[PDB]
Amino acid sequence: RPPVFWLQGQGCTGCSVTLLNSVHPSIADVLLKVISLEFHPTVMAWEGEHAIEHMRKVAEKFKGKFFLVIEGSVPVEADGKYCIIGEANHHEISMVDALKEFGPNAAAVLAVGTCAAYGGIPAAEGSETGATAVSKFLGDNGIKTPVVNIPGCPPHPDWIVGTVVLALDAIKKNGLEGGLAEVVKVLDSDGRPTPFFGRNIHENCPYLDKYDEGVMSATFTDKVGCRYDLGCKGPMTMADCFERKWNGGVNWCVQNAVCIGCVEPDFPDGKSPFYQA
Amino acid sequence: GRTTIAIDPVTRIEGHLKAEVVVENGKVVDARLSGGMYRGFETILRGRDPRDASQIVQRICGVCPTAHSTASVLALDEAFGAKVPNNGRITRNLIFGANYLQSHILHFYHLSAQDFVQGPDTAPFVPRFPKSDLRLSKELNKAGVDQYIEALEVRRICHEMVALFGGRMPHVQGQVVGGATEIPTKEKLVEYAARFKKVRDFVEQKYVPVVYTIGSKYKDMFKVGQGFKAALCVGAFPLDNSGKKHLFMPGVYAKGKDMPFDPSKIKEYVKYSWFAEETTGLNYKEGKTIPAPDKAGAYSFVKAPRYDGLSLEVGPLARMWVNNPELSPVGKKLLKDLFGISAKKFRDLGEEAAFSLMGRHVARAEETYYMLGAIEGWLKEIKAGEDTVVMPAVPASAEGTGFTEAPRGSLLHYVKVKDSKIDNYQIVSASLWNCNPRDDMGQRGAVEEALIGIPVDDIQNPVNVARLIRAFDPXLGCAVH
Ligand code: SF4
Ligand code: SF4
Ligand code: FCO
Ligand SMILES: [Cl-]
Ligand SMILES: [Fe+2]
Ligand code: NI
Repeated sequence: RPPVFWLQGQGCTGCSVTLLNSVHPSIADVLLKVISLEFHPTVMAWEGEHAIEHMRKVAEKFKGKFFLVIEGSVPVEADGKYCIIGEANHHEISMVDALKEFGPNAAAVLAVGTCAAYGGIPAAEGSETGATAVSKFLGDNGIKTPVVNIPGCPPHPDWIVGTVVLALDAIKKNGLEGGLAEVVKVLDSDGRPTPFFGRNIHENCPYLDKYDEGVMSATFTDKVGCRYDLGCKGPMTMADCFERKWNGGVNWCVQNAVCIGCVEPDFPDGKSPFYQA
Repeated sequence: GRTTIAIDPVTRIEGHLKAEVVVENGKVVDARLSGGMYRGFETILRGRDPRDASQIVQRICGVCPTAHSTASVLALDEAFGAKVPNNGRITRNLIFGANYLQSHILHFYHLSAQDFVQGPDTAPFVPRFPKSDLRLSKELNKAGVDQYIEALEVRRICHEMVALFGGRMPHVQGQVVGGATEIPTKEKLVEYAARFKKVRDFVEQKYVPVVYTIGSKYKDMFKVGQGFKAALCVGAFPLDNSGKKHLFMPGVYAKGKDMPFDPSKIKEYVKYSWFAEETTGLNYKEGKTIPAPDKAGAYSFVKAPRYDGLSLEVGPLARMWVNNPELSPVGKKLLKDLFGISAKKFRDLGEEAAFSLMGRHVARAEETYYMLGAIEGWLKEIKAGEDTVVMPAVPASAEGTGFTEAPRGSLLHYVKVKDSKIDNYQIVSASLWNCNPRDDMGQRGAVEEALIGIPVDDIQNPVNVARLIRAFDPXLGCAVH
């Protein structure tokens, strides 16, 4: 069981909560048989320098073989001081330090959530912390470890468990190396798996006919017309929400209100204002 | 003599927290809390269409996003002059009330229960302190494990309930200025009620009884963690359309005395916080957020809010203490059977036992029970098919404040609108009240002060430190924003 360390930078813990909503039949097996979730500050038993020391001991024993889940962006301003994730040996560990320490020795990095993937809200207009996407930070620092983006704010849990499963199958068929090669074969130019983000919401939207007809809802509660005039970002968004829906299939953003393009690299600025065309 | 202990990360809370305490003769004699991560939502929100706020502010915190959504739309409703239809007010309560249930269940089992319950020999349940002070019988420990697992299903079902009129969760689409985006239909009300029934069953039969029962094996924990014994509630869950009566009525309690809540008495101090010194002591209506991460002496990205100069705590305890409702029937029975106490209303337990480490876990369990009755009330009140939203134009100039109670305590959002854009946006959140550093006058924050006196008779296994913190259910994403 390869270890997984789940590091949170500038996140809102929403990527951990969304995962806790999973109904994927594989999820318990993943966590109980496939990998070992050795470090996760929200849920793990131990704390502080003890938790950090444990992570470091496991990292050493499994150098080259462990996986990093990163949630949240990495702020580079003010020498990394806008995100301190722990302390050990009387030394504060910034998110900047943690990525430079663990980044090089991981087998791969999953950047979960639009923050980690692309900058997301902490990087948007008016921010001041140098919040940076995982892949850009690692590249800027000459760390060549492969990164897969699983974006969304938050992602659907099936996008997270789904990517682990397709990664697990690729490695079982071909090893760590052949395995990883096969997974790039299914990533788009934004580093995200085409199984979940390969299709456009609008082209597959049940209100597409209304859109083509020019019939637009004038109030959120009119569920008959297209949501375009209310601000729907479906036309510019690539996700499978239209099919799997959210929270055990009970609803989704377009039925309920509007799509805000939460999975897209320009979220939120390129998707704003949210409530105008 | 004196030992300093720094714990960073404090785990099994939301977000980035460091606690540093000094221990002398087996007790905490000083404490400092540091929120270590900053994003700066108050500045990121500047210049946007004000309607975008009710989406942006949710990413402050993925555990309590509906509290931020609610506070934001209430602020926007005021600023826009929008009259939320009766049915929209009730729908909002259904969306938000469902996450109170998720959030308290999450907190007790998935954050807190490992403080008292030993998990099995698999990560992330091991390794842990060699002397973890885990005192439960094999049977009660096994019930603890069994219920943590069941709770994983229950909390997920809560989020299903949220999503029914909410769109998805985390980060609801269903609340906007003017009300709620989707009219509850008969079918979907059947679906919400069916899930609510399974949650209700769990809270009544499993959750409230386990908190008392585990509590009964840790009676010493009712004797520590009092701090200032001062509380704030700002009101929440409007119960009619005229802003008068609320499920949780506002009030302040301090030094044995009840007084009204007047939001003009709130000031945020920054001497010990990483913000520019000239921004200290401002009410939220004049609030400024200018980060100063190199400032000498500071130790946190959390500002220090004071009420009329008082350091106050918030959360289920504060709400239940201020309001003093009837204890639940399970609590009444279990207090008698396991503690030898006959009580009828919350304050019957006494200030000392209520404002303690384990008292705060009991207040959360009780409040969860209290929330079932409110939700059942809303399920009766709601009308399938009745409009839930109005579509107001964005004003050129306005201001609004939304006050509510997040699962962790008092929350408010203030917005100033100018040239039809956000000119100022200020947030005073729950964990900002609890997990804040010293103010300009050197008075400690509520959790900092509640740490004083906490027993640490073994410096190598200092378990009670994070236990005290976890009883407040901190989320530092909320505290710092
Ligand atoms: S604009 Fe939105 S609601 Fe309209 S057809 Fe496209 S995806 Fe569907
Ligand atoms: S429908 Fe749009 S906003 Fe909603 S989760 Fe999917 S991509 Fe994100
Ligand atoms: N609950 C909650 Fe979040 C916090 N602290 C808010 O407000
Ligand atoms: Cl909430
Ligand atoms: Fe604030
Ligand atoms: Ni929160």
